This record gives sequence, structure tokens and C-alpha cells, in this order.
Amino acid sequence: DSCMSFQCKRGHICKADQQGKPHCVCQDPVTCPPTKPLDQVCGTDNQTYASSCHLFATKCRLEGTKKGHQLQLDYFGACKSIPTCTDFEVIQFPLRMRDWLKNILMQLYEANSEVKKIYLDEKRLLAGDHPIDLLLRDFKKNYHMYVYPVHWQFSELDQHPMDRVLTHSELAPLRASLVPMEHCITRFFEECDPNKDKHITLKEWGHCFGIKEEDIDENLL
Amino acid sequence: CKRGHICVCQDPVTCPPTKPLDQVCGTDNQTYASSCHLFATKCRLEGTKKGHQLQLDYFGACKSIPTCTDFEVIQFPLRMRDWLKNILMQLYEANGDHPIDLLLRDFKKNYHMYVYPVHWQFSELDQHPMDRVLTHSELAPLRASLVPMEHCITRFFEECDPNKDKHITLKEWGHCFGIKEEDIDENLLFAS
Ligand SMILES: *[C@@H]1O[C@H](CO)[C@@H](O[C@@H]2O[C@H](CO)[C@@H](O)[C@H](O)[C@H]2NC(C)=O)[C@H](O)[C@H]1NC(C)=O
Ligand SMILES: *[C@@H]1O[C@H](CO)[C@@H](O[C@@H]2O[C@H](CO)[C@@H](O)[C@H](O)[C@H]2NC(C)=O)[C@H](O)[C@H]1NC(C)=O
Ligand SMILES: [Ca+2]
Ligand SMILES: [Ca+2]
Ligand SMILES: [Ca+2]
Ligand SMILES: [Ca+2]
Ligand SMILES: [Ca+2]
Ligand SMILES: [Ca+2]
Ligand SMILES: [Cl-]
Ligand SMILES: [Cl-]
Ligand SMILES: [Cl-]
Ligand SMILES: [Cl-]
Ligand code: NA
Repeated sequence: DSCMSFQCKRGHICKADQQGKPHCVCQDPVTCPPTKPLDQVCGTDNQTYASSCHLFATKCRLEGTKKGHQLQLDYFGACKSIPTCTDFEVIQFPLRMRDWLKNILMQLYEANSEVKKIYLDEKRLLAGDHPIDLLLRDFKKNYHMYVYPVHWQFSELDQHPMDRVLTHSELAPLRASLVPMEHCITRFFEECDPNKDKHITLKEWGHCFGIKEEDIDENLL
Repeated sequence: CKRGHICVCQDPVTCPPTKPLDQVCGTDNQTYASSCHLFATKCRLEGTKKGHQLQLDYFGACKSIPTCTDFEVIQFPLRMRDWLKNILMQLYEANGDHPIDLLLRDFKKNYHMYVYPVHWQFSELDQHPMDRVLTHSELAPLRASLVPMEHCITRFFEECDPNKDKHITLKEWGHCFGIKEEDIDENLLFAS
């Protein structure tokens, strides 16, 4: 068997020729391992695939075409309609701060349901478009607790290739992982690429996490 | 007199003046000018279905948001959520036999990372009164805090109260967070 150790790209498998010569052919989706519900994945076509094996077998069958070239794994789970991740869903605050925020919101609710002056201005941020960002603005100025984590996330992603900008393919693992963790879809190129050139610089990334320009420093990468 | 009462109904006119940012969302998915106006409205409607149901839901105007998931409600420490994120990103970059199924099944069986926090959250909420069950008034502040913090709406009494008695026991709570019965333990709750 010449197919032993003959490597093939994902969605392809090695099959011997009528002459015994090994060839990479598309994988038949029927041969994909049986699937459990949580194996499901959502493709960039907003189609749900039973598993990653099924998606790449489909992509292979579609090699050479627009839909084939476009199809990628988008995130884990079935395709869903979900809101855009916020910055703090991407890069979280310490648990102590999340308990504090939860407690003032709960306390603010109990005072208003079936104190009010204390947290009045706080109440009116929630009717705003970015309540948590504004309430946590002072925290975001701390280097060890916020600024450095924001830089470290950029440099962790800027690897394919490392060039001080992030592209779609570099952000795709982060997008895929936040759906199960946070039930939100990142939209970095709708929100953090204001010149629409499809490359996110450190300045664009920092601004999108609300870090002042004076605190953005390429030496931390 | 109760909120919205002053016992006659409160005149909406005497409600403090309202700014746009005073708006609130009622459980009817209606936007009210402020919390005062919502309960004044509730009073004018006392005695009816629409009247009895109406409660404060969350601050701000009503919006479209999905139902909260288990991992949105349970707040993890940074170190553990960072570990979980890096594992998931590694599973993506690669693309067990069913990695995501196995990862989440094992995670939800882990006591220090998940089972105990699910029990702690029940017990933090079970205070009015402390009686080993959760009612609407105990879960309503958690719901309102999760809208701004997680952009999701909890639906505890539609999904975690299968006998429809308006009380959520520890057993119902655990099952609704995907905890096996063998791992539900009243000894993990704050002492009596
Ligand atoms: C991608 O697919 C998901 C799943 O079918 C869509 O979410 C559905 O959207 C419809 C509205 O057209 C709603 O009635 C359903 O409740 C949604 N289902 C879920 C599970 O969220 C989503 O809208 C699709 N997005 C696009 C752009 O096609
Ligand atoms: C609760 O009310 C809000 C506000 O009217 C609804 O949100 C809107 O939904 C419509 C159509 O579904 C959209 O055109 C609007 O853009 C939405 N507004 C916002 C602010 O998101 C929401 O759908 C209602 N909730 C339910 C469950 O019906
Ligand atoms: Ca790069
Ligand atoms: Ca750009
Ligand atoms: Ca109780
Ligand atoms: Ca969320
Ligand atoms: Ca019950
Ligand atoms: Ca649940
Ligand atoms: Cl190949
Ligand atoms: Cl984080
Ligand atoms: Cl923490
Ligand atoms: Cl916010
Ligand atoms: Na969480």
C-alpha cells in the first residue's frame, strides 16, 4: 500500500490509482467519523456542518470555484444570530471587578423595582450605547491590568505573518473561540478598521479597546 | 404603599422629570420613560393580566438580545478563561475524536472551575428569603445586570422550571446549568 505515509491537505485523502500510484482525492463526507451535537461548526457561508470533517470535505468537492475558495470554518457551534462582541467580552476585567459591577447593577435594580441618588449617574450610563466601557474608563488606564493585556493579545495573534498588523486569517481563531465562551461574534473589520484596508494596526487595535494614543507602544510586542 | 402607589395610584404627572437616559424596559418588552412611569402604568392596570405581569426588566430602552448561555452567566477568573480561550484557538488552528464535546463535558464536571461556582451563584441569590429555592424577585436583579454585562437575557422560568411552580430548586438549577444529578450537593451552599 503506497498510500501509507502519503500526506494530503485537509478534506483530502490518499487513494491508490488503478496502477497502485497514490493520489490525494476529495474525502467522501460519508466516511467522516460519526458526530455528536457539539461537533457542529458554522462555516463562513452561514451553513451548519455536522463537523469540521464535513466542512472540509465539502470545500474540497468545491475546489476551483468562488464558493470553494470562500468556504472556511467560522466558529464552533451551529450558525446563530448573535450580537457583536464588546471589547470587554474579548479582553475581560478581573473577577473582583465583575462582581463589583454586578452588585451595583443588582443594587440599582432593587432600589428601582418593587442609593438611587448614589448611583444615579451610573443608571444613566446603562441607557447609553457603551455603559461598561465608560464606567471602567479609569481602570483601562492601568498598564498591568489593561494596557499590557491589550498589547499581549495583539502580539499573540500577529504571527501569520508577524508584521505589526492583523489580518482576517490571524483574527479567525479568536472569533471562533469567543462564540462558545461569550456567545458573541467579533466584528473587528466592521469596528476596528476605520480606513477599511483590511489590515488592523496596533493603533487601530488599541483605539478599539479604548486605549489612548499616548499609551500605545509598539515595544511591548 | 407599594411602588407605583402613593393607597391610591400614583399620578404619572408627579413622576420626576425624565431624560432619555432614564428609559427602562419592562417585562412586556415595552420601553417606559423611567422606572417611575412603568410602575405608575402598572398601577393604572392593576387587576388584569397585562397589569399583574408587568415588572422592571432592565435599564435602557428595549433591545433585541439572545437568551443567556451557561458560560455567560457563570463568571470565570481571568486565568481560567484565558486557558479556555487558548485551548479553543488551538483546536481551531489545528483545522480527542470529539474535542469540543469532550472539553465542555469535562469542564462542566470540574468542581473548582464550574460545579461549585454554579452552586455559589444559587446561594448568593437565595436571600429573600433564604429557603433553598429561587423566585422571580431573587433572579430579576441578576437578569438586569447581565443585559449590559453580557448582552443576553436570562430566561430562567421558561427553561429551568419544568414543573411551572414559579420556584427554582437547587436540582432544577443544576440541571439547567448542565450539572449531573450526582454532582448536585446542598452541602456546597452557604450554611444554615
Ligand atoms: C445565519 O443562520 C442563523 C441560523 O439559521 C440565522 O439565525 C436565524 O435567523 C432567523 C431570521 O432570519 C431567526 O428567525 C432565527 O431565530 C435565527 N436562528 C438562530 C438559531 O439564531 C441567522 O439570521 C443567519 N444569518 C444570515 C446573515 O443569514
Ligand atoms: C423588544 O423590543 C425591541 C424594540 O422594539 C425589539 O427590537 C427590535 O426588533 C425589530 C425587529 O425584530 C428591529 O427592526 C429593531 O431594530 C430592534 N430594535 C433593537 C433596539 O434591537 C425586540 O425585537 C423586541 N423583543 C422581542 C423578543 O420581540
Ligand atoms: Ca500579521
Ligand atoms: Ca486598517
Ligand atoms: Ca429564596
Ligand atoms: Ca455575551
Ligand atoms: Ca420548580
Ligand atoms: Ca442553561
Ligand atoms: Cl491534497
Ligand atoms: Cl481575557
Ligand atoms: Cl480574575
Ligand atoms: Cl459597554
Ligand atoms: Na463566563
